[PDB]
Amino acid sequence: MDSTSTIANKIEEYLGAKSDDSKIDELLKADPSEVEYYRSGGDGDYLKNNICKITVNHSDSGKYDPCEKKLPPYDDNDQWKCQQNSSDGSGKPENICVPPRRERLCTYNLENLKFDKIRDNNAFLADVLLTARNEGEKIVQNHPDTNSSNVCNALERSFADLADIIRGTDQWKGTNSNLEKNLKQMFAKIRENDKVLQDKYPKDQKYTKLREAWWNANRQKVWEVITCGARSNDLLIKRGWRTSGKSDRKKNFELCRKCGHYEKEVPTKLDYVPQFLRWLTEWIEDFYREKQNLIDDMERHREECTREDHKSKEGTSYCSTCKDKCKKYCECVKKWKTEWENQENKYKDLYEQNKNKTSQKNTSRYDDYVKDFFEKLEANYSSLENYIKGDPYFAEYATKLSFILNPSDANNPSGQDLLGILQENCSDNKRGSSSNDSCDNKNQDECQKKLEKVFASLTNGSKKKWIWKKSSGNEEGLQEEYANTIGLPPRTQSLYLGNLPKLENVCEDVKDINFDTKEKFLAGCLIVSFHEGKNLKKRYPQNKNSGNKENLCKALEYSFADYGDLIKGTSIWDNEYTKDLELNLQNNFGKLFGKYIKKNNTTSYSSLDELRESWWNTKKYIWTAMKHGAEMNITTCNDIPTIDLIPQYLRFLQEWVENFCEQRQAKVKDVITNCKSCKESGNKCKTECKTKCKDECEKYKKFIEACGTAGGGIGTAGSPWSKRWDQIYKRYSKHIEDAKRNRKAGTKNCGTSSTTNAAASTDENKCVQSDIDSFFKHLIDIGLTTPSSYLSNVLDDNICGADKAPWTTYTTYTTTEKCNKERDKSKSQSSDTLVVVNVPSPLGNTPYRYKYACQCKIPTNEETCDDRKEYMNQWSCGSARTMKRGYKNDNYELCKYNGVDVKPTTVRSNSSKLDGNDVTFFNLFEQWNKEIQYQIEQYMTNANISCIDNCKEKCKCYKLWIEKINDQWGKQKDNYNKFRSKQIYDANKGSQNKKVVSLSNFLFFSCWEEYIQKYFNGDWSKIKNIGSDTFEFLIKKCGNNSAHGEEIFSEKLKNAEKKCKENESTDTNINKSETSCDLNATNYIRGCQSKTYDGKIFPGKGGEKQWICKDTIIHGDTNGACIPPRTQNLCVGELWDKSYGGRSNIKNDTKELLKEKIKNAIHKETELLYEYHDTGTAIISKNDKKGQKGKNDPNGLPKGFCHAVQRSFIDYKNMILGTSVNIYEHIGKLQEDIKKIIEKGTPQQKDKIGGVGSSTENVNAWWKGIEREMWDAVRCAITKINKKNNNSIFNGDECGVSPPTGNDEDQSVSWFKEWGEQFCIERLRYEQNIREACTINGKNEKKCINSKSGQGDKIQGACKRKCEKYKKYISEKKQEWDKQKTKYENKYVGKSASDLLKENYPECISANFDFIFNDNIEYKTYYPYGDYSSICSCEQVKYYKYNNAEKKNNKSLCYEKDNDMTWSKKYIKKLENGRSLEGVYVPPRRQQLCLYELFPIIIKNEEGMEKAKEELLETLQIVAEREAYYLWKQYNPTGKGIDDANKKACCAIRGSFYDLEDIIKGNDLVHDEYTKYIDSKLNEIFGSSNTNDIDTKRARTDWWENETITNGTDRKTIRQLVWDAMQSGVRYAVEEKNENFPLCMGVEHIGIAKPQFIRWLEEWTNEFCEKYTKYFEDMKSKCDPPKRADTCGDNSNIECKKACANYTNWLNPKRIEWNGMSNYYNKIYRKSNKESEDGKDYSMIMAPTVIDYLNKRCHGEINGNYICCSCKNIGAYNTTSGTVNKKLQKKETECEEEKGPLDLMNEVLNKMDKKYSAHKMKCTEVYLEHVEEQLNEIDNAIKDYKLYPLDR
Repeated sequence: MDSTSTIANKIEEYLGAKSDDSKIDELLKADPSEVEYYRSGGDGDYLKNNICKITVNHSDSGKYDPCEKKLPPYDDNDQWKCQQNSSDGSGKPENICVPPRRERLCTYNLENLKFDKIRDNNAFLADVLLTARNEGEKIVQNHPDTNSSNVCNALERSFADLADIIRGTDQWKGTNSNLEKNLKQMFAKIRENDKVLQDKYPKDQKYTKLREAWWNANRQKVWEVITCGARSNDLLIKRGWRTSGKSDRKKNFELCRKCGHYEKEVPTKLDYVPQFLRWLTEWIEDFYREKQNLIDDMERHREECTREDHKSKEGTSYCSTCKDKCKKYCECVKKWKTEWENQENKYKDLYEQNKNKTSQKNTSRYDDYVKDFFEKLEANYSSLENYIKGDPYFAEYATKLSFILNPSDANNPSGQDLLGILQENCSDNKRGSSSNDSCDNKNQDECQKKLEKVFASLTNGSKKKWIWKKSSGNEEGLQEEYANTIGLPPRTQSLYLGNLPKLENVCEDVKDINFDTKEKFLAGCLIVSFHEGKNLKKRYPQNKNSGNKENLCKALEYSFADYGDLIKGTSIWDNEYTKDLELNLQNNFGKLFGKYIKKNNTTSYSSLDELRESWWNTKKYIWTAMKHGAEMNITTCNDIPTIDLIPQYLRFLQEWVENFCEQRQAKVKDVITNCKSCKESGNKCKTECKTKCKDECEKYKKFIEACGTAGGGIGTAGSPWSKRWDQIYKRYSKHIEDAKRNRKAGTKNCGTSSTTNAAASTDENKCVQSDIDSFFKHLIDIGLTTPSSYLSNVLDDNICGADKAPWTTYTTYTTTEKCNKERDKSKSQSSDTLVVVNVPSPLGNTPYRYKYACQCKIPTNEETCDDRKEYMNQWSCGSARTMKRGYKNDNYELCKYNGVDVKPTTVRSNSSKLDGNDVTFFNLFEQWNKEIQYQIEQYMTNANISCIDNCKEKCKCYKLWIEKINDQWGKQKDNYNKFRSKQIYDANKGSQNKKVVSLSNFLFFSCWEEYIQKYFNGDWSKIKNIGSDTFEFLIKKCGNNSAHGEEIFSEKLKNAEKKCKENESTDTNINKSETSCDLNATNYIRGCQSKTYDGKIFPGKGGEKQWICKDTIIHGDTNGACIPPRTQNLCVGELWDKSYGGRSNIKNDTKELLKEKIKNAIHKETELLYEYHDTGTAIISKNDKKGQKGKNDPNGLPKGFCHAVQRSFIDYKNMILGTSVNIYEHIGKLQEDIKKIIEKGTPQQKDKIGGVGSSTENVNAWWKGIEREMWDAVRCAITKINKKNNNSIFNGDECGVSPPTGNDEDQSVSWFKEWGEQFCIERLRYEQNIREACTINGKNEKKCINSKSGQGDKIQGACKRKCEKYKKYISEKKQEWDKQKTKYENKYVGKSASDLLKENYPECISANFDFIFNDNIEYKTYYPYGDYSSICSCEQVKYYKYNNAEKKNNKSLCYEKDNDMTWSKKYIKKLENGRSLEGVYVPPRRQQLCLYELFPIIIKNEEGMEKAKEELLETLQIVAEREAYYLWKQYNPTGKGIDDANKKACCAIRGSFYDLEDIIKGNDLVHDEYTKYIDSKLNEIFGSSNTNDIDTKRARTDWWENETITNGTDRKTIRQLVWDAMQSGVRYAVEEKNENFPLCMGVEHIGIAKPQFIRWLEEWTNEFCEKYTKYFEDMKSKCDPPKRADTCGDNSNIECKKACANYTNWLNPKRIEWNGMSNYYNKIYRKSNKESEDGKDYSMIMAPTVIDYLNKRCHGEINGNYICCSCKNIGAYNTTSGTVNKKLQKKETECEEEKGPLDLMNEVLNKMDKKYSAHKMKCTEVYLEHVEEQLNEIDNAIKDYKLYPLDR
C-alpha cells in the first residue's frame, strides 16, 4: 500500500488534490459577470441568472458559430478539399476518408472569431460557453439515433474534444489554429500583466502549467455549460447495475445513475488521466458502437417471404432476392475490418519491439507522462483495480466464451404511421369555467388492437410520511429542480410501479424478459395497473370513507396520472428504483417502436419523448384496467379522468392541499361547535366559552404552528405550514416566470403586461401545446397566477373546513419561532426572534372569522376598524389611530409613530437652547400636522357614497377616528403649550422669537409653506412672495392674518359632517306655494321679446351675439372671464331699459312689485328657451349637424334649457349681489338703490343710533338672504310651461321627476362651464363637418381629397373650406380660453380647467384642452388645424429609420424634459368596484412623457379600422424615438460622466418604454387628459368593441406582442420596432453630442416588464436615494462647523440654513409618498389577476415587506439594465457590509442580511436616524428662525395687499 500512484480514479480526490495549493485557481476560474458584453447586446446579469440561456447576443449578433466554412446547403453534401494529395495538386478531390465523427458538430456557418477587447477571464470564457451551448444544442436536438444510451457518451466525446482544443493536444485542427496560437500568445500577453496576482517566479512564465491550472479551476463551469442543453433523461455513467457496481465505493451523493447536470462537480473523472493517452477512445469506441448497432438493428426477420400476397417491394431484401439471384453483389459490403474485422487490427500490433523505454525517432516535449506504457502494457503484471477488468462493458452481446475451465460446480441454477389529433377539454375547476382547455397527439397505431373489455385473471403476486426533503441524494426524494418545493405524497412514493426496478419483474410466475411486442408490453403495463388498483383497494377502504367512492376515485385518478408521468419520464420525484426503471423503459422503447423515430429533420416521431407521450396518450386501456382493478368495475358506478394532463407538480400541490384541508376540517369542527358564545360566536361577552372552549383554539393554533411533532398533523417534514406554503409559492412563481419567458407554446390569447412571445405553435384551432410551459401559459391570462388562486379554483368547496375560508384572501398574525432551537443562545439575540409576523392565506392560527370569537370576548368597535383596515394606523402613543399613554403632567406627551422608536436622548443638545426632547417633539408634531391635514383632506370627501351603497362604515371606521383625532389634536395643542412655555429665559434674549412662535402662528406658516412649496418650486422661493390675486383663496384657507392657525384645525374638525346625520332623512317635504301662472297674458315687456343672441329663429337668420371677452371698454380692465351672449341678451324684464341711456323703469317702487316682474320675465325667457331649443336655434341646443330632429338628446326634452335656467338663476343671484364683472347696463344701481333708491334704506331704519360713530358698519349686510324667493317661481314656471303642448301624448317633465340641481352659489365658474360646454359642442359639430369633408371627394377610385403635388398631398380647397373655419374658431377660442383658465386656476387653485369641464358635460371627453390650445409656435406649425390636423393634412404619416434622409426636425416636436418636477397622485385611474383607493404616485418622468403625436391619429382613426394599426404603429415608433432622444438630452449632458449619466439615462428610457407598453396594453395606472381618451379609443379600435373588455385587452396585448407587421426585413414585432426606434433616438442624441454610443441600449432583447407600480416604486427609490445623498452631502459640507471656527470662519450662518431648509422641505412630502406606496404594496403583494385590487397580476412579488423587496432590489450597483436602483450608505452611516462578523462568536450571521442600510428607510423619514441626529438641533433652530422671519414677511405682505385705504 506504499506504492500509491496519482491516476485520479477514486482515491486521489483527497490525497492527490494539488489544484488548490495556492490561492490562484480561485481567481483563475472564469466568472463571466461583467456588464454589457461589447455593444451588441450582452449583459452579465442575464448570464448569471441562468447559465443555460446564453445566446450569440453576448457578441456580435447572428454571426458567430464554429467553422465559418461556407459550404452552401442545398447543392452538395460532404465536399471538402483540405488535407493532402500527390497526383492532383490542384485541389484535394479524394485522398483521405474523413469520417462523419466530428464533421457533424456545430461547425457550419459563421466562425468570425477575430475581434479584440477580449482581455480577462470574463471575456475569455464567453466563446467557450457559446461553443459548448451550440454543440449541445446540435448534438441533442437533431440526433438521428433512436435516443438510446449514447447521448451521454456523445456529450462526453464533445467535451473531450473541447478539452483537447483548449489544451492544444488535438491533432485535427482547421481554421481554429489561428485562434489556438492567438490564445497561446495574445491571451498569454494580456493575462501575464498581473504579475502581483500570479506566482510565476520560475523561468520563464509557465504558460502551460498556468493554463492547465486555469482549466482545472474552471473545470465545473464548462461542464454545466455543455450539459445545459441535455435532457433530464440523460442518465449519465454507463454502469447501470442496480444500486451497486463492479467498482463498489463509499456513499457520497446520488450519482446513480443520474444527477450530473445539477451535480456542480465533475462526474467524469476519466478526463484527469494524462490526456495524451486518453485520446484512443475516439478511434475505436465509436466504430465499435456503430458496428454493434449496424449488425443487429436492421435485422428485419423473415416476415418478407411474400406468402399471403405477392409484394413488389418487401421493405428490406438482404438474402431472399439478391442472394438468390446472385452471390454477394448486394451483401458483401463489409471490407473495413484489419482497422475493424478484415480492415481492424492496426492498433495493438506493435509487439515486434519488445522492452521499448527511450524513443529516438520522436519529438521531445517532456514525455515522462507517456512513458508509462513502455513496460506497463507489454511485460508487467495487470493486477490493479476493477477500472481495467470487470467495470468496462466488453461482453454484452450474448457471449459464450469458454476461455477458463472450472471443474467444481458449487453454484445452484439461476432463477408509415398515423398521427391523429384530439381536443379533449380539461376541466380543472368546479366553478363556471369561463374558459376551456385542450391537448394534442393520439396515435391509433401504438395500441392493443380491438375487442376491448378483457377482464379476469388473478394470483400474480410502510412509507406513509410526506417526503418534503431535499433532492433524492441517498435513497429517496425529489429532483434537483424540485428539491424542497412541493413534497412527495406517501401514496405517490408507495405506488407499485415506482417500487419495481424493472418492468420485467411484473409477474412472479415468469422470471425472464417477456416484452418483445407492443401487445406484450401493454400486457405488462395493464398487469401493473391492476396490481396498483388492488393495492389501493387494500389500503384506503374501508376506514377513511363512509361507503362512497370519492376518496377512492381521487386516489385512483392521482395514481393513474402518476403512472402516466412515470412512463412518460416527466417524473419530478425519485426513489432507489427510479432512474433504473426509467433506463429500462427507455431501453425497451428504443428497442421497440424504433422505426417510428425518423422525424429528426422533418409524419413519424420527432424524438423518443414524443413517442412515449403518444403511447401514454393511448391510455384508455390502462385507465380501464386500473378502474376495474380494485372494486370500481361496472354495474355499480359505471369516463377517462383529465387529471393526467395537469402537471405533476400541480397534482402534488392539489393532493397536499386536500390533505391539509381534511386535517384542518377535522381540527376545526370541534372549534366551530365549542367556540360559540352561547349558540353563536357573536352574542354575549360573558362566559363566551361554555366551560373551556379555549382548548379547541389552542389545539388549532398548535396544529398550525407546530414543527411537525408538537401537535401538527400528517404532512410536511419538520417545517411549519407557513414555510411549506412559502416554498410552494416560490416554486409556482418560478414556473410562471419560466412560462412567460418561454418562446414556444400553443394558441393562447395573452392579456397581461408582463408577457412577451413571438411564435405560437399548434396544429388545431384554439389548442394548448399540453407541455408544462404551455399549461402554465394557459394558466396565465385567466388569472390563476398564484397558488392561492389556483387552489381556490380547483378545490371543491367546504373541504377546507366548516368555516368558509377562501384561499384568495390573506390573513396575518404574529407568532413565536419554533421553540425546539433558539437562535444564537437564549435571552439575548433579539426581540423579533421571539415575535415574527406571518401572513399566509387562511393558514392562520384562528379559523378565519373567529380571530376574536376564540379566546373568549367579542371584537370591540375600535379593533373592528383595524380589522377592516379602511382607515390605516400610523401613530402609536396617543394618535389619530387609538390608544394613549399620557400622562397629564409637565413632561411629556408624545405622539409616537408606528414602527419607529422615539429617541429622547438630549446629548445632541447644546446650552441655552431648546432641549433634545423638545426638538424631537417639534419634528414629530410638524410631521403629525402634515399627515393629519393630508388624511383629513383625503377622508373628508369620501362619505362612502350612499345609497347604494351601522349605515355602512360611517358609524364604524368613521365618527370614531374623528373624535379620537379631536382628542389627539387636543393632546398636541396641550403639549405645544408646554413647548412654548420655554420663553421664560430666551424671549428677552432673542426678542422676539417667543421660544418658540405660537401654535396658531406655526399652523399659519405650515399652510402658507405648503402653498409655496408646490406653486413656487420649493419653500426656498418664499422671497418671491408676489401671489397676484390668489390671496383671497389663500387667506380663506389660512385665515385673515396670523393668530388664527388654530382655527384651521377647528374648522377642519368641525366640518366632519354632511353625512350621518343621516338621519331618516327628513325627506320629503312639499313644493313651495304657489303654482298659479295660468295668467299667460303677462302683457308686453320692453326689455326683450326674444333672446335672439345665437341668431334668429327660423324662418330668418342673423343677429348672432359674440362672447364679450375681457379688455372691453365698457367694463374697464376686466380681469375676469368673458361675458356670455345669453347674459348679454338677458331678459332683465321691466327693471332696465334703453333708448334713454341708463333707464331704470322700476325706480320708485318697492321690492314687492318686482317679484311679479321677475316672475313673468323668467316665465317668458323660459318659455322661449323651451322654443329656442326645440328648433335647435341655440348653439348649446344644436348637436351634430343634422339638427335636433335627426340627432336628438336622450333626456326626453331638448338639451340645453336646464343648464340655461340654472345659469339664468345664478346670474340673477349675482345681479342682486353684484357680479365680478358688471355686465353692460352697469348692474350696480340695483345694488345701491332699496338700501339707496332700488337697493334704499331697507330693512334697517334710518334713525341713527349714538351718532357719527358706530353707524357705517351696520347696514351693508342684509341683502344676502332675500334671493331665495325666486327659485320657487322658477320651479312653478318650468313645471307650468311643459303642460300646454298636449298635442303629443306626454306629461310635463324635463326627464321625469329629475329636478334642476343646486349648488348655484358659484357664478364665474358657472360662466366658465357654460363657455366650455358650448365650445365642446361646437368642436364636435366642426369635427363632424371635417369627417364629412374627408369622406367626400374620396370615392371607390381611392382619390385623396383632390390633392395634387405641389408640395406633397396638400389640401387646396376640397376640405380646406371646411377646416379653415375650424382653424379660426380654435384661434379665437384659444384667445378667449388662455385668459379664462388662468383666472379660474388662480381663483380656485388645484382644480384645472379640463378637470372642471370634462365631468360636468359628456361632450368634453373627446376634447383635450391642453393639446387643442397648446401655446407653442411649433405646435401651430405642425398642427395648423389643431387636433384635427391629421384628418385634414393627409400626408400619410410615416416613421423614417435612423438613416436615408431622416425627417425628425422637420417632423412634429415637443419641448425638453423637465428636471425638477414633483411626484403627483393626480390622474390615477378610478377603478370600478369602488373603495379601491390607490395610494400610488405618478413619477415625474412618466407624467412628462411626450405622446402628443398620438392624439391627432387617435382622433382621425375613430372610423376606418384596419388602417389605424399602421398609423398607430408609425406614430408610436416616432414618439418612442423622440422620447428616447429627449430623455438622453435631459440626462446625459447634465454631467459628462461616462457611466453614471449613461446608465441612469438608459434606465429611465427603459422605464419610459415599459410605461408606453402599458399604455398600449391598457395596463397604465394614469388617466390624464391624454391617456384617458387614448385608452378609450384603443378599446374602441381593437376588437371593434363588439367583444368584452377582457377580450379587448387581450387583443391589444396580442397586437403589441406578436409579429403583427409584415416587413421585408425578417419578422420584427411591434415591441421590437418600438425598442429599435428608441435606440435610433439614443443614436441621434449621441451623434449630436459627438459621443460614443452607450454600451447598453445596444440590447436587441428587452426583458420582461415588471408591474407598473413596482417600476414606479423602484424609480421613486432610486430618485429618493440620489436626492438624499446629494442633500445630506450638502448639509455635511455646510451645516457642519467650519474647520476655522464659525464666527471668524468662511461661513455666515446662511448656507447651512439653505441646506437645512432644502433637506427638510424635500423630506417632508417624501414620508407621505412612501407611506402611500407601502400601504398599497402591503395590500397588493403576492396577488394574482383574480385577487389583486387592480386587474393586473403581481405574482412575481415575493417579499413580506416593501423594505425587504427594495433591499432585494437596491442592494447592488446600478448597471443600466434590469438593475435600475442602488443605495449607498443611506440613513445609517457611511459603511456597508461588513464590519462585525457573527461567525467568531456563534454561528451563524443572522441579519440576514442588511444588504445596504435601506432598512433605515422608515426611520430616516421621521428624522430619527443617526445621520440626521447629528445635525437635528441646528436644522431645527434654523427652521424656527426661518418660521419667524417668514411670518413677519407674510403678515407684511398681507397688510401691503390691503393697499386700497392708503391715499388714492
